[PDB]
Amino acid sequence: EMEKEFEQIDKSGSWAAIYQDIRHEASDFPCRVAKLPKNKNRNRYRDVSPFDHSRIKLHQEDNDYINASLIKMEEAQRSYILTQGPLPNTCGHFWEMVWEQKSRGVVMLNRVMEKGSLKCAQYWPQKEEKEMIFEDTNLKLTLISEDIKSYYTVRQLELENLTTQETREILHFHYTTWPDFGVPESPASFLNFLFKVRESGSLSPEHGPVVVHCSAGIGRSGTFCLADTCLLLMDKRKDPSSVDIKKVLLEMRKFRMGLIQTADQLRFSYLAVIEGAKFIMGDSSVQDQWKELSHED
Ligand SMILES: O=P(O)(O)C(F)(F)c1ccc(CCCCc2ccc(C(F)(F)P(=O)(O)O)cc2)cc1
Repeated sequence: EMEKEFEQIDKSGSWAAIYQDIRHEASDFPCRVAKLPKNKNRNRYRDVSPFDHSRIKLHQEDNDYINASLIKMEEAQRSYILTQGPLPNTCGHFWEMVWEQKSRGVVMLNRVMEKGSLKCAQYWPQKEEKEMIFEDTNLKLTLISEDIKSYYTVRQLELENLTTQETREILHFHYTTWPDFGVPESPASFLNFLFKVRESGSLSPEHGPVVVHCSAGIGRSGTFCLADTCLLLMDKRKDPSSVDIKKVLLEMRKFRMGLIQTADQLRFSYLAVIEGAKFIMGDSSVQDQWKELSHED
């Protein structure tokens, strides 16, 4: 069973060794476009770039580049777009991507300001009477409402293509207490949040891929997507213990570099998937238990 393996690794203190094996076996593909001198100011970090083969292209004749990758999980039957936290000059690009890809939801796992340094730009309106307009991409964003919780906030936003005047409702899921290179507080808090995104219907195949991002778009976002995909797999092959988390992660890194940034986030991923498995195979009360333990109120 999954628990026995998790316990064996914990006992021998091998999480750092497993994580290191992952970095060494991980795919390596070119990122030429990301490295073009003209795209230098479109990347938040120097050594974090989307692979050329899976990068998301903007539908604009000028510069189609944005630091975002399309993670397509064939067997699990789900796609996610992982991107960095928008910079002061790429907020228009960010929303242009949401529109063109037809995304229904956006998942933010970092904070605009963490420990002083600006870890991300304020790309969505904080007050309803203050809509935002992105002149470069000709888009309008309005805060329709928001439900604030102890560790996460869900916002309803209206995105409008000012060119065609078409309107779309975007759901914003902001996890506010997940530190850089850190982990969520308990599997219950994480899963409670993950299931909030699921039930909203934002991850449905009827919509474009959900856009997920943290600061660099690989650590926290990698953890969120790995857990979701694994819970998806062990509900599909109805033989959960066959799902090899390490292999799933390596499959994901084929689409974007450095997913999961610490040995501890890897361990958490196992903890979250194991705890989440309870639901996937029977228990229809553990969800309330998670909401209970999460202390979202
Ligand atoms: O000479 P200097 O020291 O100034 C420097 F240039 F070498 C220099 C270059 C690059 C970096 C930052 C590298 C990316 C960090 C990053 C990765 C992951 C996460 C996250 F894991 F946290 P995530 O959850 O947002 O993905 C956040 C940030 C630092 C310093």
